[PDB]
Amino acid sequence: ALSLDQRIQTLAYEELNKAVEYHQAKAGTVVVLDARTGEILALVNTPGRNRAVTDMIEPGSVMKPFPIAKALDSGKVDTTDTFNTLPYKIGPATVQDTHVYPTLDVRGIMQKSSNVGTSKLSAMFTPKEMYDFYHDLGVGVRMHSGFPGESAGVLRNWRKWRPIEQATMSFGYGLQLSLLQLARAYTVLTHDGELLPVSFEKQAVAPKGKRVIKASTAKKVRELMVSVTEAGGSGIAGAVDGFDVGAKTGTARKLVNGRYVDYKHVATFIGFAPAKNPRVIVAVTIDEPTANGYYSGVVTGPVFKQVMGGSLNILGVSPTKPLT
Repeated sequence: ALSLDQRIQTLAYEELNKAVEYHQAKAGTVVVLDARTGEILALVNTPGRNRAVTDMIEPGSVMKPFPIAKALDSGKVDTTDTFNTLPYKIGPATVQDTHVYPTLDVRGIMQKSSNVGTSKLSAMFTPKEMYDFYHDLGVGVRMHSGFPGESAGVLRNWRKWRPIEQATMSFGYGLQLSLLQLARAYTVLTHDGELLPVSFEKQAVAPKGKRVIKASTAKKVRELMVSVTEAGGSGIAGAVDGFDVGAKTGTARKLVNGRYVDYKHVATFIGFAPAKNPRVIVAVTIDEPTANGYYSGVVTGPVFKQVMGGSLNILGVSPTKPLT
């Protein structure tokens, strides 16, 4: 009566182990969720504790879809609105992008995973509004998944923030989530704006979602996220032949390791497919890759690609375009 699919579990295990070996990494995790039920289809970690649930990270770029979603959901901005995306200062701190563009529209802000653009979208909202939104996504909240040692992550009280904290949170630093929490948050995008509960038991009753954004917003955001896995986006290494995939990739930071402090870079890739009508969310982390790549997409993209493609094949979902 587990919801896990042995074929997907085996696939995830094999692909994770391949990447951890190739990149000479310290650890890794893969989570596969049913995109419309929140059931866990696979959950694998390298040997030791259940890092998917026990270990929180500052997620980095994989958090960026959420402020964009909030901004669109509010009606304050449109996907065609253009922002100045030059580096800027908040007191002595600088917010800047990997690759600098003078302006981007909201589509471009998603496509390029712009720190500046994402932070300016967040900046249209008060600290309380942003906090309440992250809380509604489950940040800092117990999932009660049935696993012991389940991290709640960290969402600092907005009443204590600074303008720089709100900005960094929008691009995934200064809040913390486990990989399972991150996969769960993506159900807002896949399940037409409603956050699903997570479970490893086969469901008997349809889960009740909690509305966070409009279904129309979720649909638009999924469309925007496809650009991340096409030429010009950071997540091209995770593209899946025969499908459109909405995803994000980035370098996360791990500040806690079990019951001890840590400081490690973590390569991350999270996405869903088919993008228009998603069946699966696949989330991958690889801790401290030391070989054949540091850049997050190169390290975790291939795992995501193989696990997503394999999962869709296992579940019988037909490609939506011819294979290349």
